[PDB]
Amino acid sequence: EFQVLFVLTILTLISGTIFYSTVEGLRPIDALYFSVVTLTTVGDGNFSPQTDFGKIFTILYIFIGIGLVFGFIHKLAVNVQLPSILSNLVP
Amino acid sequence: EFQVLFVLTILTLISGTIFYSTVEGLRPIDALYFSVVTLTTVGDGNFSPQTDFGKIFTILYIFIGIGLVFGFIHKLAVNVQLPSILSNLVP
Amino acid sequence: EFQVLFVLTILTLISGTIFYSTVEGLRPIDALYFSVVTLTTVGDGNFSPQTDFGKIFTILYIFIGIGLVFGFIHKLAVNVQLPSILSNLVP
Amino acid sequence: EFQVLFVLTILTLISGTIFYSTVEGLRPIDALYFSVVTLTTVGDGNFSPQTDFGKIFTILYIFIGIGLVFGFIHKLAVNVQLPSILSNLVP
Ligand code: NA
Ligand code: NA
Ligand code: NA
Ligand code: NA
Ligand code: NA
Ligand code: NA
Repeated sequence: EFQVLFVLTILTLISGTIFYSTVEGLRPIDALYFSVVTLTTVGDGNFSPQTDFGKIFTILYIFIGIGLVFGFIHKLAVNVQLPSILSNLVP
Repeated sequence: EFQVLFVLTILTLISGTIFYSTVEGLRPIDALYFSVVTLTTVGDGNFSPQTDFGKIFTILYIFIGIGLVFGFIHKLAVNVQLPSILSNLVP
Repeated sequence: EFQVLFVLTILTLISGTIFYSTVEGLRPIDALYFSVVTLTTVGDGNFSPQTDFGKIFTILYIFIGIGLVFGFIHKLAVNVQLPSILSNLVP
Repeated sequence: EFQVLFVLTILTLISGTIFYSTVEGLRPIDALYFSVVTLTTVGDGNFSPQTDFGKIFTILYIFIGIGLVFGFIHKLAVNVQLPSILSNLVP
């Protein structure tokens, strides 16, 4: 259940990082940052894709990735955080 | 169910793209990018509407579009992704 | 139900617009834009509060406003949009 | 219930503020602003981490903090706002 969504999102973040460092010429660490702030809908205030290929990629990358990247956070906050921090409140 | 929300959001993204390329003078591919990052609440870190008409349009475009654009992602992640990737885990 | 949340969010957006045009020196139409992109979590890619008073105001303005501003969109998309566009699909 | 999530998020915002003022060289009030706009997914349109350590920290800080920071807003809008403003509508 939780170990499946953990890999589905890693494959999704590794896909983004490979695309932006290649088409947009960004350093790998930067392309993983832009990819993460997008699927989480935080967004980057300094960089926006400057190629026609990047603009179209980001649009389709949002509608596909936000469903699962946000689907893992829901499982990562209710499977691991809730019970662990909850079962912690027993003195 | 899912084929209805697919067209409701396309009509909503085509509406945005036509407005920003005309009032703000943006190239069409850019206006579709700004329109997508808004309804998904990602946001663009380089461009903000520079006309009084664009500022008011974006405000009303957010409160109307975010309800359905996010209503399709919910259906696109539970109707197509969940069962397909789930039914995939059968060896 | 829906007419109550409609005024709760207007009072919340009118509060933001009055604060940023005064403390940050923004034109009123700009302060209403920055206030809307914040409570909806879209965010503005050109302006960030440049006064210590504005930085603290925005933080507390997010945790209080996002609960209701997003609580109206939920009602505005299920009370008015769902049944209207749904009852529309009857030929 | 609500007093537990109130401290879990303060510890989470105090963690962010200490990291960005130190690694990125930001003034404390600025690091608390960047930390708040991130966990709420608003995002800052002027600053993005400029060190390799900051870029990696922000990525892991998003996936851990957004689950609880958004889990408190849900409780802060349904435990305190709903009944208070609702019980207010009795003349
Ligand atoms: Na969001
Ligand atoms: Na954002
Ligand atoms: Na943003
Ligand atoms: Na700039
Ligand atoms: Na957002
Ligand atoms: Na900028």
